[PDB]
Formats: sequence, structure tokens, C-alpha cells
Amino acid sequence: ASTAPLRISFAKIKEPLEVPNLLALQTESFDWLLGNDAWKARVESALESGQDVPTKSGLEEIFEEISPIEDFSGSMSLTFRDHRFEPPKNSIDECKDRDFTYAAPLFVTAEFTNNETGEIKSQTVFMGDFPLMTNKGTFVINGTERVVVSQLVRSPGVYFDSSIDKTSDKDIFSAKIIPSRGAWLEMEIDKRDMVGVRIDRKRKQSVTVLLKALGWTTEQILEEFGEYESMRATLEKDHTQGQDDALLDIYRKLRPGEPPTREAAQTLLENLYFNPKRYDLAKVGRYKVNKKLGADEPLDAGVLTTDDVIATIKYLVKLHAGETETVGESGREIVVETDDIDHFGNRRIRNVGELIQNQVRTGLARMERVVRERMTTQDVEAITPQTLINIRPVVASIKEFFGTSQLSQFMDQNNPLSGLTHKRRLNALGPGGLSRERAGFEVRDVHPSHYGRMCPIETPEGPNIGLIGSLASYGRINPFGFIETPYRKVVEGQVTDDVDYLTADEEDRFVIAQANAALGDDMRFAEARVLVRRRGGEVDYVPGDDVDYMDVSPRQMVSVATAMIPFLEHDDANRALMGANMMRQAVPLIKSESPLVGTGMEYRSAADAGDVVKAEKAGVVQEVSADYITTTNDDGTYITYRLAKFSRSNQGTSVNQKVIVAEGDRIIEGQVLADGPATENGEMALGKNLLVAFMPWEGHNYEDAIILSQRLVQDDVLSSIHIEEHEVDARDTKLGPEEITRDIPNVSEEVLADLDERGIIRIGAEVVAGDILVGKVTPKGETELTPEERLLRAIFGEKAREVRDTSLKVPHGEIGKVIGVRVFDREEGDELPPGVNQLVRVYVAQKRKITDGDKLAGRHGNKGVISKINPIEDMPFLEDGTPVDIILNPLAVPSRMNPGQVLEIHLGWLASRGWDVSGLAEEWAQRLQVIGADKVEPGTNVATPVFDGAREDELAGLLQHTIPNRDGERMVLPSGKARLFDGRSGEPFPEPISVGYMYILKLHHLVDDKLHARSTGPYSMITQQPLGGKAQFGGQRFGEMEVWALEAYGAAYALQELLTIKSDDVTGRVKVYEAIVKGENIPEPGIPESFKVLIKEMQSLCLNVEVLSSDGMSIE
Amino acid sequence: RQAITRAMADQARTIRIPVHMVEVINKLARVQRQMLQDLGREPTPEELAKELDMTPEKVIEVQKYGREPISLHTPLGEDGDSEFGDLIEDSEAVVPADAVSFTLLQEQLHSVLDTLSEREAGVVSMRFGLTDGQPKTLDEIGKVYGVTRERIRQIESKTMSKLRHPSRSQVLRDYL
Amino acid sequence: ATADPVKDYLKQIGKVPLLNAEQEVELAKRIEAGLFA
Amino acid sequence: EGIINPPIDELLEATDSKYSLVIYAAKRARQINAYYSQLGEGLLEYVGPLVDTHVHEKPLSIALREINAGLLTSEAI
Amino acid sequence: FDELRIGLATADDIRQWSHGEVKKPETINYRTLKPEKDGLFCEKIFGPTRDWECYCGKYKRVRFKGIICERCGVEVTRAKVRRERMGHIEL
Amino acid sequence: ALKRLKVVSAFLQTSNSPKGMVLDCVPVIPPDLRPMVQLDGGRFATSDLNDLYRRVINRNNRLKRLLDLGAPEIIVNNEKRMLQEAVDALFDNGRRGRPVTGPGNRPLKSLSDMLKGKQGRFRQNLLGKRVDYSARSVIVVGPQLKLHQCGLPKAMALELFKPFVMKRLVDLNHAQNIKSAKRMVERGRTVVYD
Ligand SMILES: [Zn+2]
Repeated sequence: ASTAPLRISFAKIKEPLEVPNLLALQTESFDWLLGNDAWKARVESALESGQDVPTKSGLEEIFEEISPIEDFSGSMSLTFRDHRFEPPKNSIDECKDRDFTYAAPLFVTAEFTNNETGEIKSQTVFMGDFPLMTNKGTFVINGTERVVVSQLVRSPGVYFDSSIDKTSDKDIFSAKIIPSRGAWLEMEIDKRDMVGVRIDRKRKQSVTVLLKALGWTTEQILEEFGEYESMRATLEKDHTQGQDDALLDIYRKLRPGEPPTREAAQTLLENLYFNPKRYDLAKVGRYKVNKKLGADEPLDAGVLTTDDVIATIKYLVKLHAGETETVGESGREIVVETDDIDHFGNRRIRNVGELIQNQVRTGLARMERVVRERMTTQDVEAITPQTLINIRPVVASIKEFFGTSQLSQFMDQNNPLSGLTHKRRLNALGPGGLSRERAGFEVRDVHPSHYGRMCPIETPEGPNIGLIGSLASYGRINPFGFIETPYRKVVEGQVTDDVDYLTADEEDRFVIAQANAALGDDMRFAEARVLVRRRGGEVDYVPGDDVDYMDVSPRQMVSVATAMIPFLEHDDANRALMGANMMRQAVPLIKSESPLVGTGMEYRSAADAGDVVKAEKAGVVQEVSADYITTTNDDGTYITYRLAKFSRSNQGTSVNQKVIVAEGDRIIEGQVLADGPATENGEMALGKNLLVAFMPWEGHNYEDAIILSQRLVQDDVLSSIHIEEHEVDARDTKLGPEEITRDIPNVSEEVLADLDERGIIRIGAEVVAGDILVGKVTPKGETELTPEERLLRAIFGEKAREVRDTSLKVPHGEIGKVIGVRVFDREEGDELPPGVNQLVRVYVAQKRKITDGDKLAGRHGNKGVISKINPIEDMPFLEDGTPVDIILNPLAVPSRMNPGQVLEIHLGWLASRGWDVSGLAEEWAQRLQVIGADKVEPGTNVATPVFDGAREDELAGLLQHTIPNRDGERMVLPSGKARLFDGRSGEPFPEPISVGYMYILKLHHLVDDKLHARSTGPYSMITQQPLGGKAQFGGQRFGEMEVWALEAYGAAYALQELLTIKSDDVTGRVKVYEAIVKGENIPEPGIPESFKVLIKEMQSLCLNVEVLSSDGMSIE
Repeated sequence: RQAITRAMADQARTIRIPVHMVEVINKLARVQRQMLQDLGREPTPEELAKELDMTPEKVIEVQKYGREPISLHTPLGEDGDSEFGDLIEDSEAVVPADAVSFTLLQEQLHSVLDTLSEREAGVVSMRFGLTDGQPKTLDEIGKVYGVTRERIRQIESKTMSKLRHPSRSQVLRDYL
Repeated sequence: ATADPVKDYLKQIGKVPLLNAEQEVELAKRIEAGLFA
Repeated sequence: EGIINPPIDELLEATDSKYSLVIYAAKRARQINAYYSQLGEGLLEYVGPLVDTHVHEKPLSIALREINAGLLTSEAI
Repeated sequence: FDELRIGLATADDIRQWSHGEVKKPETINYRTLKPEKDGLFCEKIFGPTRDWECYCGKYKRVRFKGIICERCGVEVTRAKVRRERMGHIEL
Repeated sequence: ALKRLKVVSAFLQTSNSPKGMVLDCVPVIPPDLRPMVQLDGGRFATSDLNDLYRRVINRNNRLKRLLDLGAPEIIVNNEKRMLQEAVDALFDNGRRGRPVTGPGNRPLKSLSDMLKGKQGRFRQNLLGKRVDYSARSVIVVGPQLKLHQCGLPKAMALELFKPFVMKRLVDLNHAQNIKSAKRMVERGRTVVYD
């Protein structure tokens, strides 16, 4: 009811299914991994509801997979029966503040049992801390919020490939079994008119030797395979016969250099595949191989069998022979056809639970090897579960995962939308998967399967284009790791209010309709002709009652970020892609305002994001305050929520949280109490909405730059807080300890004016470049006073003391008011890393206003740098005196092919000035009246779903019927344009101009962070050239193409200076600085240092690289 | 085992640790692992100190001595943005600002000394080694110049006074 | 001569006769005989 | 009062090339800068600016001004 | 700079380049943080770590440069010589 | 025979003898080029050449000890092979079989590897060098400028022209001496901008 603020909806079709919990992907996966009360609760709920679900947890499963250790005598066994957790010792805010990984204890009961002793000894053992996940899907590790992103991988199973070889002039067919963990096997057919096997691609071999090595004899082999001539030819050309002969031959081929041994070869073959540990095919692997090969109920979990290998062989030859339908081996009839790897039925997401489970599995395998070694080197009756197990591997693996991994990525807290879009990404890059180098054309390209499973619009535009994509809005994860999507049920031409979840393979069989298809007054189709899609991504139509499934909501195919854009359908795919990528960089402002025109879904995106603070009880607020808010449920429990205030996010932006609820207002469960960064009344607000007019203006908005009023600078409309945090540590060196003191040496008196007693900058003291934040002094150093220093000290009677200044100073080019300081002391109860006696962190916070050079951008991928901020008067103002808040070049929109922004501007103007439509008897008027969006007051927001937006007819009609804002006249003509009076000249512009309200965002590509200059600064060490980066005064790199261009000019002396004087020559740099300061002419360049580095290096490869002159030896 | 352990101690770590230090570090490491196993928590330094029977200072010393270097030529964090050996600055590089400031100081000081009388400037120069890196004691000056140790002391004192006048102090004050 | 030199080392060990008690005591006997020689 | 203040065409037709113009004006600019930084030796070889000079100036502007006036001449060894 | 002649470096040439022989894998003492003797980073063969400063605490000032102290053998000079001087290993 | 003639004649004409194929003495890079530089925090930075040189020195020492005492042919031959592998890894790590992974996370760098590739010396620190006296920033459009004019923000211009601003400040007596000029420009007073 009161969940969200009122937002007029222009939607035309009702949505049966509601959007799920948008963060389900992480929270449910980790719930399953922990196997805590929540996972089992969902398991029993599904079981009583009849829905399938894995009823075994994640941790307990990996423990159970470890069988009790058996020595060579097999006397002994350890049982890891039951695992349990305890509440974590540190609070979440606590862990964030003192930099502790948010973890909890993990115990398990180890039972020792020996047949020789015939006794059972049970004891509980603690495996280590376990990095736990907070309720908002983040791992607070070392004080930094990480997030583990899913990973796309090729599912284990069998994959058949068809190709054409130009040399052979004939098709070539291959098969590959990709295991979950074990070594890989391939089966190529008719490579050169015979079939052969690749056992890890070790050597050339035939199929007949493999079959003979198995117990299957030649007679039954040809009996089963006498119907295909190719395999008969392979059999007859194979001279070797007998199981022993084939086995010894293959053993010799695989491991040459030793005589063949029957038992050794059989054990090797059993070990490589049939052993359950080395070839542990995941449950998904067997689940899919049984369906593909058609085998009716094979072993639920286990290794490939000889029957499976023969079935794959028969499948391959059936495929090659051209037959398209054949009886499955020990199974029903099945289609035999090549399978494309890129199909989303073959692609599996390794959700966070599975990744952490795999790392725990590796750690436990190391633990198993360690305990086996200990058992082999330990005496009986002195063996206890407490003593034998080493917990170092598990902790050292789960710790080396969350740090130093591609999938455990630093959270980007630019705004709640960026949070969600980081949570839902499916990074195809990672260990054991498609790397950046391995990328091809096929993987990046969209597939017809990516519909409701992976947003095709949004993705990084960098070199990793398409490899990383966001999960669709309605996506859900199959327990095997595939992605499902919801579809409604259709029967006898009547779409029903029932939903089924379809994976990427089940979707193929049925024919799926389109949600946009209209429906009659009755539940039946209004039109016999209806658009449909079917196998292979075909889009052909099928009139009448023939479909069974239709999309439940038209926004199935679009992720959250792309779903936010209004009027998406009118934009090109490229500009919508750029607009989705950009919307994840808008920084929060001082005061946030929800879009006047936007999707109807921003409420859900804001709410399910963890930034917002919502109530867990339905009561009455008793005390509302900026820092905290107290609520009292009717039961009696009192709960106070603490609102974070100006706490630095990961991106150095404020997370100030406002308060919306009054004192005595009633509350409901899940209702919103306090906004987050870039939010308003629980509605997402990534920026402000400005009055935009489209016109070129004196060329200051040339090439897509932007002109905006000084009104925005004046009223702080676009202003953002930025909090930087830099820290210094009082460490002890071999000379002595470091002191944090106000008594810094060789300084003036006034520099240390605002410092505190112990040498810390006070709170609330504005700083600038060079200001002293905390005063630190080196213990001492061997000082050999130079003769000039000696004389000067004697003259002035000053004592140059061994203690040397090393205080922290604000880096160059900075400004801000300090807001907080934190001190941690070794001698105090607080703990610190070794050596560091004290550590001090200071927050410096400024209010960056919108200025020139700042990067601004809208929702539809139209971005530009500010080029000028005219005064309020220079703005071409409207008929009622309102200046336009921003000018944008029209030339962008035709070529950029994103006329959605023009639509948005017109509808924003419409939203700003209300409209009244009653009894007009017009078609659009009837649609508005039935929808309920007829009588709209000025100012209220309006909603246009991403693919059920307002038709242009609606916009035209409402433009005709806008509310008169003043005097009874409408400033915008029916065309949607208005008369603009040039502010500077004063005369009206020759023709009307398009104006309205457009939602702009302030990107994080701020100029202040990009700016960087360098006279002279730090130099590298191994090669004396200047070093790179902004934080270290880094000179820009004069790449190869720069020297090419300079050569093209014929400019040689500039090149000489830019290569020798301006870097890479130690002698010349001091000389040129001295000559410039003294005014003397620049001296002659010498030789560069990198050349001497190279000649020394090629001297150390035993190449006597000698520099010689024409007349004997040269002078250098 | 003797040879393997000895040579593992003497040739495994980049910074050669003496054998007694190797056994001390490995002993404290294994016992610390043990106490982590029993207590299930990170032991406090004092408990470790009393376990090893040595003082906490030795505990910290060996704990810091038992580290390993990190390779410069490692991925710095991005795809290919150089390595860890291309982000840390050196100390031996002569900051050209410092060099030019020092040369200007030398020039100004030499000019100010030239302002003084020849013998006075000379004696102060030898007293502070402005011609040579080794300054000469008062008596040490009274051999090439032919003045008594107390006489050269006296004129050195008068030079110190003269240069301390506000006249020849405005320029040199600003160089510290 | 192959990659992973430890494998070639293991092959270089090859097959050599493991020594039972009397074999090695006799070997040590002739060792001390040669020592006195 | 600008980089383009002495137009280039006269300089090219004076020196018959463009690279020769750059190096020759650079040599002259070096000479005038060395003169301005004499600070008292008064070497007879050095020659000051032939054209009028501002209180603060770049040597190269004066060198190119001299080339434009044409009073200066070059000669290859 | 007229020609960068390059060719096979014989053993005699590598001996000629070397200012000494490296006999140990020692790099730096774990406590004093100074180069060890005759190993890698040795000053007796490569050069002094600090400008004109020898190893043993004997001649330690810019004045008396260009001499070898008989205690540790370090030749006092600028530390930059460590960027030029190179040793060799006899196999 | 053509290729054989090419190489053999190339060796015949050149004065150097072929025996340079088999090196006897291994040069070691100057230490400053393979720095074991101190790091704050008690940690260390080491270049992989240190590891490879340690390996070759260790194996040579062990070979010398094995030769000193009467040792079997098998052990000494395997030791010489170990030395050969170490030298090969030093000059080119990864040119035969698996590379010398060292820590195990990544192959160790070798001499030839520093002289090769995109990150090698030739293409990264001899053709394209970093340069002092430079700057970078976003660009906006300025129409009022003339064709040969570009706008530099105050901070970048002041930082680029530090030596020149110092010289001009001392010459006009705005600053007493050079160090005071440095202090004044760092302060950023109005006269500095003038
Ligand atoms: Zn010495």
C-alpha cells in the first residue's frame, strides 16, 4: 500500500508476477553454502510445496565427501559427522572499523575409530575462522567490502563438434568429454577416414586398441558395430588383437621407457578415470550426460563407465553417418546432432557458494594429504583428532581466495545501482575459464538464448566487451547452476495465471510467445495472428491457438541498470549500452531528487539495495533524530537504527543517510525509514533533473560539450561531498622508534598552529596543499654535516639534530575540512601489525561543486564535459522568465540515433506541468482514463516502463492539454517546442526551440582527480626515467607514436631534449635545472641511462657489445 | 635429514638467516601453530613470549626477521600496467631542486666570505672546510698560516661575530 | 633428456639390486677390506 | 604580441628553407641569450640584440625579429 | 658513437670485464642490512653502497677518495659505480 | 649444405673463435640494476635475477664440493646437468619444458626476458620514455581562442613552469632568494600568478 511514493503509471499491461528479491543470487547461494537455518527452511518449504531442491547443504556435503582416512593397514578411521557455527565475536560495524574479516567460528565433531583398539573417541575440532557474508551480500574483509561475482563456465559433460577441413574436402566430426576436475578425453571420427581417441592428446592411437584393452571382445564389438562400415574398416585394419596385447601397447605408448606391466597399466587406467576422486564429475555433469546420451537413470553421482564410453562412440558414429534419429544406448530414441558450445544450456554460473565451496574443498584436500602423511609417521594410541589435523590449509586457502583473486572484486559503492550491478554481474573471466586472451568472436556475441538470462544491452565497453554481463531482471539459478526464467502457461489459446521456470534447454522444445502481444477482454488472444519465437532463435509467426508459454513481463530481457532507462525502446542498442554503463557512475549529491520521468522499477532497485535502512517491525516511531531512529513494535521490543553519517565509501564519496518518517507515523514491515546515498523517499535518485533546451550556443557546446547555468553552482543543485582518507603509522626501525609529536624539527612556528597536543590536526580545521596533518619525526640517522651546513649552523647557532622530519602532509592539489581522526596505539588494548607502534587516520572532506571540465551525462548515453557556466542572465529564458538550466547540442541526437532523449525531455516537461483529461472522448484520452493516469497535478512524478512506455500519441495529446502554468497560456506549442528569448542579445530566437526536463547525472570522472602536472619529481630506480601515476608526481609517457610524429615533422632537437634532457639522463637533469634557474643556456645533452642499462644487460648475455669510433676506440 | 635441514636453512631464503636463528624462528612458528590449534584463536604476544621463555622483544625481533621478499616483477594489479618494480621511488636520485639550491647556497656563502677580509675569510673557510671536505681545527689552521692556536681561535671568534651581524645574515637566513 | 629433469633422474636410478642383510654386511666387509688395503 | 606575430612566409623566403630557418634562428637565439647572461665579463665576441628589446623577453622572439628585418645573415662553413 | 660492434664474448673477455669473483650466494646480513663479503652485492667487487663510504668503518669521508682500504678492500668512490661495475662466476 | 656453408663461412671470416658457444665464466649484472631495495615495514623487494644468480652460484658450489671428494659418476653428472639447467634458466627461463616458477605464482624473469616483448627494454624504455615537464587533463572547448592558442589551468601552468617562475621571481625581487622563491610558489601567492 504505502510501500513507495505515488508515481503515475503509463503502463498498459498488468504484470502477474512481481520482481523477485533482486539480490537473491548472492544471499541464497551463500545460505545454501552455510547450510544454516535459512537454507534448510527453504528446502523443507520446497519439499512440502513439491519443488525440487538440493536437500544436502554445501559444507556438510564437502565434509561427507571426505571419507574417513584409511592407512595401508586400514585399521583407523576419522568421521567428520556434524558441523556447527557459533555467533561471531565482532560486530559488523566493529569489524569494518578495526579492520577484521567478518567471520564466525566453525566447529565439527571428529570421531576416531580403530579396529585394533575397538574403541570410539569423539572430540570437537575447530577448523578456523570462516569469512561470513552480511545480509546485503558483501564480505567485509580487512575493513573493505568485497563482493564475489558469479563466473560463467562450460558445464562438464560431452560436447560434439562439426567442422569442415579445406584439405580433406569433407566434414570432420569431433567429441570431447570435459570433466569437472579430472583429465580430459577426446574422440575424433573420420579424421582421415578412421576414428581415433585422444587420451590427453598424448599420442596417435586408434579406437580398436582401447576397446580391446577393455574386457569387451572383438566378436561382440563387430556384432554391435557391424552396421557401420567405417568402424568395421577400423577394426580390420587394426592388426593387434587380445586384451593383454592392446593393454600393453597403450601402456607403452602412454608411458614409454619402461617394460609394459599388466597390473600397473590396469591400475593406471582405473586411476585416471574410474577412480571416484580423480574424475569427480559434478552432479550437473552426470545430470546432463544422462539427458544428452539418453541413458535412462544411470548412477546419480559417479564416474563415466565403459557403457558411457561405448554410448558416446555409437553417438559419434551415428552423427557422422548422417542419420539424425537413432535408438539411444540403453535408452529411448534420441536425435543425434552437433551441439554448439555457446548455447546457454551449456553455460553455468559458479555462484558465490560454489566458488567458496571449491576453495574449501582444495584446502580440505591439502588437509587430507597432511593427515595421511602424519598417520604414516605416527604411533598408535598417541593419535587424537585434536592433534592430527592441521587447520592451516583450509584457512590459508579461504584467505588466499578472498584476497588475490579475480572473482573477489572490490565493491564499487558509487551508488546503490552500482552496488546491485556489481552483485549481479557474471564475470566470464577467471581461473579455469575463458581468459582475456582466449576470447574470440563467438563468445562475446549475443545468442538467441540470452533472453531473460543475461542482459545483452549492458556490458563493459572495454576490451572485455560482452565477456561480462548482468543477470536479467527475472533470472533465477537452477540448482545445477543453469539460469531459469519465468514463463506463463497457455492452454487452448487461453493464457493462464500459472508460472513455470524454464532453463536454456527446456525453452527450446516449446514455442514461446511475446509479452507485448495484445490480449482480448476475455483471457483469450484478441488477434489470431501473434508473434512467437521458437527453436534456434527463429522469430516466425504462428496464428491461432498453438503456443504454450509466453513472457510474463516485457522487461524480462533487460537487467536492472538498463531497465532504469525510460523510453529505452526508441534508443539504439549502442547508446542504451553506454547509458547503462554510465548510470553506474553517478555520484550521490547533497540533496537527491527522484526522477520526474523514469521507469516504475527504481523503487525496487533502491529498496532491495542494502544502502537503504528499512524497518524489521511494524510499530510506531518514538524518537527521530539525525544520528539514530528508535521504533517500538506493538509486542514491546524497542529497536534503534543507527544511521551512518558522512562515512567514506570505497570510492571516496559520502554515504549520508536522511530521515523521512515523522514522530507518530505508523510503520509496516519492510517500510523505508531512512534514505541512502543517491535516494529519495526510497526511490533511486542518481542525479537531478534540469530544464534542457536543444540549441547550438556560440560554440561553447561544440562537439557535445555542455552549457549549464550558474544557477547550479549557486543553488548547489549539482554538488557532491568527497571524503579522502590517508593514514600514517609510527613504526620502529633499527635506529629506534618513530614519534608522533607536535615537536617536529626544522620547521617554523605557525605551520604547527592547528595541531593537537600529541601532534594531530584538530577536527574542523581547513587544510591546503602542504598542511601538516600529523607530525612525525624519524628516530635518528647518521648525519655527516656538510662543510657548508657546518659553517651555516655555526653562524646561526642552530643545532642540526639527528631527528629528521617525516611528517604526513596533504598531497599536492587538495583542499578540505577535516571531519574525523582515528588513533590506534600499540601499548593500548588495540592490536596492530608487528612494528607499527601507532597508526593515525584522518578524514578530509570537501564539497565539490559542479565546475568547468566536470563530466556530466544523461541516461541515454549522451555525455559531455562542462565547457562554460554562463551567469543566470545569459541563459536563453522562456516566455515566463524561467532560464533554461542546461543547453545541449542538437547535432548529437540524429547521428547518435537515440531520439529517446527527446521523448524523455517532452515527457519531463509534461510531468512538471500537470494535465487534466476528462470527457475528451479521444483514443489517447480513453487510454489514459482507463489506465488511471488522467488527472495529474503539477510536479508529481510519472512512470513509463522500459518496454510499455507512453506512445507518442499520448505525448502529443497531453501537450495539447497541459495545465496553464500562468495567465492561462501554455508556453510549449503543440509541436513540443517553445519561444526562447536570447538572454544576451535579447531578441527572440527566430524559430521555436525544443525544451523540457531531462535527468542528468554527475559522473565520477571529475576534473580535479584527472588534473596532474610535473616540473620534476620522483624518479624510478632500475632505470632512472621518471615514474608513472598521479599519486607520485608522474610525468606523462612519450610513447612510440609520439616520437614517430615528431620525426614526421622533421623536428630532431625537440626529440633529443625530450629523450635525454627531460628524462633518462642523471647528469643532464641537474644541469638543465641549474641552467634554467641561473638563466644560462641549456647545456649539450649526454648519453641516456637506459642505453647503458641495455649495453650492460647485453654484456651479461656474453655478447661483447662494444662502442667503437671510426678512428679506433671512442670517447664517451 | 641433517644435510637436508642444514642446507634448507642455509640456502632457502633470499636473506641468509643463521642456523640458530632458523631453528629459533621455526620453533616459535610451530609452537604458535600449536597454540592456535588449542586456543582456536590468535595468541597474544605475552603468552607467546612466556611459551618460548624469551622476552617479548625477542619475539617481535624474530617475527620480523622471519619474512620473505616480494618480487618486483609481479603483476601490479591491472592487466599489463608494468610491475611492482615501476611504482616505488628511489632515494639516491639527486632532486634537482635540492642540487640547484645547494649550489646557490655555495655561491652566496662564497660571496659573503669574500665580503670579509682575506685572512678572516680564509681562516673561517679552513675552520669549516669550504675549500676541502675536511675542516681544520684551530691549531690545525695555525701551521700553514703561521698563527698561534689561541690567536687563530681569536680571529675565528671575531669572524663568527662579524658574520653574525645583521648585515651578512639576511641572505643566508633564508637558506637555513 | 626430457622436461622435468626429476623424471630423467628417476629413470637414471633405473633398476639396481636392493640389498638384503647378508648382501650389505658382506659389502661393508669388503669395504673395510679395501680401507685397510 | 604573439607566436604568429612575425609571419612565417618572409622567413622562409629569406632562408630558402624551413629547417635551416629553425636551426639558424635557434643559433641566433642562443647567442643573444648568452649575451644577456654575460653578467659582466663583456666578451668582445658576443653581440647584443640589434633590434629594440622589451624589459622582459624571450631570446627567440628577438632572434626571429632580426631574421624578419633581414639585417642578420648566415653562411654555411 | 660510430658503430656498436657486437660479437661472441669469450671467457677471457668476461674475465677482463669482471672486477672480481663471486664465491658465495650471500646477499645481506639479516641484522645489519649491509652487503656480505664476496657474494652478491659485495662492495669489494661492485662498489660502495654509500657515497665514498667503505664497509669496515675506516676511511669514511669525501676528501680521501680514490684509495682502497686494506681492511675490507672497498674502493671509496661514488655509489654510482655500483651501476657500472660487474662481476663474474667461475663454473 | 647451404645453411651449413652460411654459418661456417660466417664463423671463418670473423676473427672470433667458435668456442664462444660454450661459455666458461658467467657475468653477473651490476647489483644496482637488480636492486634488493629496502621497503618500509621491514619487508623487501627482490628482482628475480637475484634468485637465478643464487641458484647458479649454489649449484656451482655444490659441484665444486662434489668434485673435491671422490664422488660417483652418477651424482657428479646429474650435478653438472643441474648447473646447465640453472644457467639456461638464468639466460632464458622457459625455453625448455616448464619454466623456473620460483614462488610458483608466476614464472621467474630471466635476462633475455627483460630484453624482449612489449614490456622489454627495447620498446618500453628506449623508444618510449616518460618525460619531465609535462601534464595532463580533460579538455573542454574554447571558441574565443585564436587558432594558435590553448588554455592551461592555473595549477598546471604554475607547476610546469616552476623553474621559469622561480627565475622571474628572483629577478623582480618579489622573492629574496631562490629558496624563498620556491616557498612562495608553493604557497601560491598572487604575485606568483602575475
Ligand atoms: Zn673499509
